[PDB]
Amino acid sequence: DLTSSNFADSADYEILYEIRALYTPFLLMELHKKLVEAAKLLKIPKFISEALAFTSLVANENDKIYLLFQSSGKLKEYLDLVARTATLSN
Amino acid sequence: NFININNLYDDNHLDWNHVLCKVNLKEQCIQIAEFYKDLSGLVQTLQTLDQNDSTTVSLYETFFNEFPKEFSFTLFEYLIKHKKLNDLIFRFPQQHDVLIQFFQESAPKYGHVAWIQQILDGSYADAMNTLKNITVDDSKKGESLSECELHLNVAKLSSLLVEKDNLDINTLRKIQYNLDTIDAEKNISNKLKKGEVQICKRFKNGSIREVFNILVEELKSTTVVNLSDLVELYSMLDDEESLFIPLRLLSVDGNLLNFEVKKFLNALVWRRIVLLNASNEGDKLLQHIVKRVFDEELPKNNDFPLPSVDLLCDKSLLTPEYISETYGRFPIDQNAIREEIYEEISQVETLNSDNSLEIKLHSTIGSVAKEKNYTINYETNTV
Repeated sequence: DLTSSNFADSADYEILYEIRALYTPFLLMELHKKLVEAAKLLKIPKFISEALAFTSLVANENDKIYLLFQSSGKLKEYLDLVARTATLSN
Repeated sequence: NFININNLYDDNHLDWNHVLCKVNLKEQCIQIAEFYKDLSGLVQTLQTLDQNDSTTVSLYETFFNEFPKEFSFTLFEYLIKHKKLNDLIFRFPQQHDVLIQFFQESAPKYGHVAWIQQILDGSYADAMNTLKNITVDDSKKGESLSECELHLNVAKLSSLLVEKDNLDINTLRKIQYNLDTIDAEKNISNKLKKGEVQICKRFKNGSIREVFNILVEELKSTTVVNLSDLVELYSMLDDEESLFIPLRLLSVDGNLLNFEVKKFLNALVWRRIVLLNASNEGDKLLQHIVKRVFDEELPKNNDFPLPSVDLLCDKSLLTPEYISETYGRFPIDQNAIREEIYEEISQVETLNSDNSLEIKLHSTIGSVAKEKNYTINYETNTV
């Protein structure tokens, strides 16, 4: 639900909440798997920002991918691959 | 006792001589890699030039995170200042520093001086809930106008769709409460450029119109408000587009009042108005503004005396210690306001003879009683 002028239903909202939750961070996460299993770190295999540049590119209020995203459950899965993007320049 | 100034030179030129052991040739730099129980400067500037997640397998740190008086001084000195983000000294998070600060905040060292992950990282739950401690440091102010707007629109839009459960709606509330004090100055800056303020021809004289005139001159241009000065210019304010706006402040910001100071503010404003109503006949001036006190239902949302004879006939309510600092925050003379307030009191009592000013409060509440229950009181000064 994005507005409250149109028709919405609450029974039918919790199965937006959770169905969103199941898959939207996966698509996010497979962008971040390409960093360390396709080795494309920016738009060239050099420089490691675009994992460090993504740490508040995941954070947006224009797509609102922030508010559903777990502070330990999805954020810990996310930073461990950043930490493997960092060791391509360690 | 020149201790502090000696050991200034000492740690300065250990940190300098620990980036000078880095532009020298090396073999015995192992004797910094290994080599402490006290006196820092072995990991304070010996990896604090690059990422600290690429050096968690290095000798500098994660070997000094078990040595005491080394462990605790790295993560202390990095969380002193990172705050304000709309400045040339940090600028905004997006790169390198953001991912270090992540580490140091959910930690045995603590926030309320940094919140960089609590605006933008991913987290909503740990972020905006710990952010609640920080949005009482935006209680009636912004830091920058453009920075406050950034914290709050992120906290608003984050909290629009609650998905850390959906029941956790507290996180919307004080965030909205703080967006108003930046919105206010935007609106009012253009409005005094047009201008609409008007001034009384009775109290034009005195140092009592100077609380009013300052606020006007400040608000031509974008300026964060003070609230109590508005209650205190009341009776010196003219026009009927505004003559009833600090009745709002008694209610909703009467919460920021201490519930003892609020009484003597009320004693000041209704003692000014009773004299002002001696130059109005009909008592119509009082009648309209006591209507607005009854149609917002002021005395029944908080304690509030309605104008009546006792609240302006006693000189035991006059408190000089209060006046010397609520008008001692502007460059007017402290005696000048205090002797003016004094002579208001002795003019109430010189015309409580033949019931002159007495009947004029009696008949104001007493005629707005033909359609409401509010009627004159004086056994507590409240209905």
